[PDB]
Amino acid sequence: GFRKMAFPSGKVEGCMVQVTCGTTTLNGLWLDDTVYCPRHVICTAEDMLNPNYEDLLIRKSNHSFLVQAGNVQLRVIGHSMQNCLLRLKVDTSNPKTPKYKFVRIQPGQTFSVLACYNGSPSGVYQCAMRPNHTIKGSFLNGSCGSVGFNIDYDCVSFCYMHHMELPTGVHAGTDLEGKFYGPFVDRQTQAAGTDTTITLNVLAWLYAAVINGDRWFLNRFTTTLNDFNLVAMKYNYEPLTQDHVDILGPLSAQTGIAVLDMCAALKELLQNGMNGRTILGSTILEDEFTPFDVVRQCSG
Amino acid sequence: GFRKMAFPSGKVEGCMVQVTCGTTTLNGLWLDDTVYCPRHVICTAEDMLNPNYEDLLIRKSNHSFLVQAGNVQLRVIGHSMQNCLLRLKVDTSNPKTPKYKFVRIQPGQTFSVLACYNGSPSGVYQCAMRPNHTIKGSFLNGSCGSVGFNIDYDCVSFCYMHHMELPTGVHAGTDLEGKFYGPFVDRQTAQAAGTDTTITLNVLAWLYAAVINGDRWFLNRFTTTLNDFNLVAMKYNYEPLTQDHVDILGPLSAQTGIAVLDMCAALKELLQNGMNGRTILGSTILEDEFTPFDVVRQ
Ligand SMILES: *[C@](O)(C(=O)NCc1ccccc1)[C@H](C[C@@H]1CCNC1=O)NC(=O)[C@H](CC(C)C)NC(=O)OCc1ccccc1
Ligand SMILES: [Cl-]
Ligand SMILES: [Cl-]
Repeated sequence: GFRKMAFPSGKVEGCMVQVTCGTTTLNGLWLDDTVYCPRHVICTAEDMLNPNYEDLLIRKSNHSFLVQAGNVQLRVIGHSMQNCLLRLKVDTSNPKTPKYKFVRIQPGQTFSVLACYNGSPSGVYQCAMRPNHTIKGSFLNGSCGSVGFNIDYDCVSFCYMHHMELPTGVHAGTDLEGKFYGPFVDRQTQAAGTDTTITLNVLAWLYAAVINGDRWFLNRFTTTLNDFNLVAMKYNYEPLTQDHVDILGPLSAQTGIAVLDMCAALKELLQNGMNGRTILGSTILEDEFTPFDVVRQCSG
Repeated sequence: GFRKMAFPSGKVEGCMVQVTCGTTTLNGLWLDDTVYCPRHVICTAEDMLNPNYEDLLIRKSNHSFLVQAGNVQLRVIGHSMQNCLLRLKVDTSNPKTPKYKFVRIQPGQTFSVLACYNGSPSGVYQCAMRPNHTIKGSFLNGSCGSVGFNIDYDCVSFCYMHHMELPTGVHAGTDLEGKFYGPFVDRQTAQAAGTDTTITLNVLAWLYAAVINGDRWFLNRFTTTLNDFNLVAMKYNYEPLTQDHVDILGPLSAQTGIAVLDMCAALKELLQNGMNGRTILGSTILEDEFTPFDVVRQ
């Protein structure tokens, strides 16, 4: 059937460390001879509301930072700031460093999160970047510096590092260049925009239904992308982009259903409703399975 | 902030290997100097409808089994069969072998699945052992020999090895002693499970979760006795709750200040009146694959 499934976490487990300033410990990512972690490890409680990160970092030295892999200290030999991350140079290249890249994902894309506490991995789950640049994650005190990732063959694409929980319970963080997703800032003040449904992934869900023989919702009509997007917005669905259309290409080819023809099917569902009928066993449309997920779980 | 979470899979990934016999390739589990895998790797399509496994295995040699750890061949130096599993002895010990044990899990309990293809880990997800001894997994051709596990500290407790997809799309397999969960058999036939039931203890745990994450519209001012709850539960194909189960829910009851039987009263109401279209923790339906431990652990 269809499960939310994460990528195997071993290659990322091999990169997790803890970074401590004073009594403040969060997680870091050790790749070759660099450790990446959220810059607010250098904050005290009283700096959190409006920290002056440049001045806080001037007061630090290499020997202010305790970096550990397990209980083994990793000596810090340089430190600098890159946007909202610290880059700590260490004197040991991580022998478990996988093939990796740093990627900045788009809203709607999914990734696996390895939730870690004190450098120790606790659990792994899949989540989607919401259109408002938050994730609906599962993060407790001590989770900061946990990362999100995807795996392509042997290569780990790191896409997320965790920094904060917003008042509504959703989560915000950065890419591995330290740039936040969305408008958020790493100070202890912030509201996410109203969220919307990830149209790309609903379309993927419809394609998945068709692949599995559930196709009552197809119709004989089509739409333009503009007409679809104008309707979608009235129902709090995200507008489709050209990238979304391209990403649906494989599923469209697999089923023979043009992307804009599936858009016409979805438009009719939005305007008329499900009327009690179901799709893949549910009255509600799923929006956190990507086209990649559908193809992986339908075809392998 | 509450998701289905799997255990980190690294300690298990380091044990996964590919096993080939004849034209059949599936996964095995390499612990110390032993590789475990489904015995139907020795079957030919014809054998499959009524395989006399002892007779088919005595006709194999050590050299019939090709075991590969990545790019490296492991030489098989012996083999035995234990229920529905083969135990292949190899000439190399796995240095990545974690501390581990073999456990037979009980219906209602959860575990993580590491789905593997050609000895290569592909995905990880959480599963419950259903009351009818199936699991609702995500398994394709090539997934046989994938394993399910839990982690306690740094000890991996292996509880599942994958063998079968039933016509209904659910899945069936064995423990790591090779004994099937459920009435299933490793012959190539269409098999049906007994009727399934809902795991009441897990639904209650998940309702306590919803109350910890702020959601509590389904609560009510009423209570019930344990037996009256079980009468209604059984009518709706829910498992009855034992006093042991009530005891297990204590900490969640303490944390939230909601007595277990008060939560039972809320569930009874949900069973009899439905959700009115509302949702709990985002779900339109009552989730039953979170245990009390799973909820507390997160
Ligand atoms: C499992 O044997 C496997 O993955 N084998 C490797 C392999 C390689 C290439 C092609 C096929 C298989 C397999 C796992 C199944 C397949 C699809 N999803 C799964 O989870 N298990 C089986 O094929 C069972 C083997 C028996 C001997 C245990 N057979 C099975 O599931 O049959 C179900 C069935 C349904 C209707 C009618 C007859 C049989
Ligand atoms: Cl049969
Ligand atoms: Cl009733």
